[PDB]
Amino acid sequence: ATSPAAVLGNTETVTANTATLLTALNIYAKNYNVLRIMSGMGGLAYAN
Amino acid sequence: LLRGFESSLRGSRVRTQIDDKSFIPYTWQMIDVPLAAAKTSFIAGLDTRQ
Repeated sequence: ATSPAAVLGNTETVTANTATLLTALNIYAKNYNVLRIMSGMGGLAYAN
Repeated sequence: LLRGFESSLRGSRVRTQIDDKSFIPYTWQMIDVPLAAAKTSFIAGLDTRQ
């Protein structure tokens, strides 16, 4: 990582030695549900 | 006038006169609004997982 020749002239399957510091993984999912409102109260149609 | 006067003797300052009458009519307000009482199946959902 400290040597641009290596950092910039490398191949598809390799990365920086400093990439081993990327130890966290965050996985998100954005979904639909139904927010129901009735008789003054809210709720979610789908529990799970 | 000199002998028929009322005095607060023993028993007139008893504590139960404040212990028997609750403070509910002096602090509660006439809401006159119905309670929620919503069900749990409507809020939690249908549990489509299984």
